[PDB]
Amino acid sequence: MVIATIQAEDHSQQSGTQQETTTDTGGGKNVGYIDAGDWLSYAGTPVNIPSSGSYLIEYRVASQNGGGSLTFEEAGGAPVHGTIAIPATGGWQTWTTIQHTVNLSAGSHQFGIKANAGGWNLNWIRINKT
Ligand SMILES: [Ca+2]
Ligand SMILES: [Ca+2]
Repeated sequence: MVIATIQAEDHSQQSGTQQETTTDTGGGKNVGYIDAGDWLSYAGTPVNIPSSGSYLIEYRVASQNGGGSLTFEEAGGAPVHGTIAIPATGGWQTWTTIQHTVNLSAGSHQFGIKANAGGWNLNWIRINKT
């Protein structure tokens, strides 16, 4: 089942981005103005991983032109858990959920996201058991 849902805007620190209203299901806000080098820290909300192993990480994303990518990691940069390409979705508020698997150690994690290439918006992230 679901370990955590983290709204992207609920970061404890960030660099290079700005919040904006989203018209995705549920409304609220998304993170926008994402470019290479920009990042989001969720260190203020540690997430508990119950056992070491494979977890599915989902990202709710929108992208006009595609070309984006991110790195999912611990806040601060290391260890890195995984990377994912962000596809074109049709528009800045046309939303889809993408996913990948990563290995995570058991215990408390402070997650972060680094943008390797921009061109996308982020509504929320979800961590799931496999
Ligand atoms: Ca930016
Ligand atoms: Ca959101």
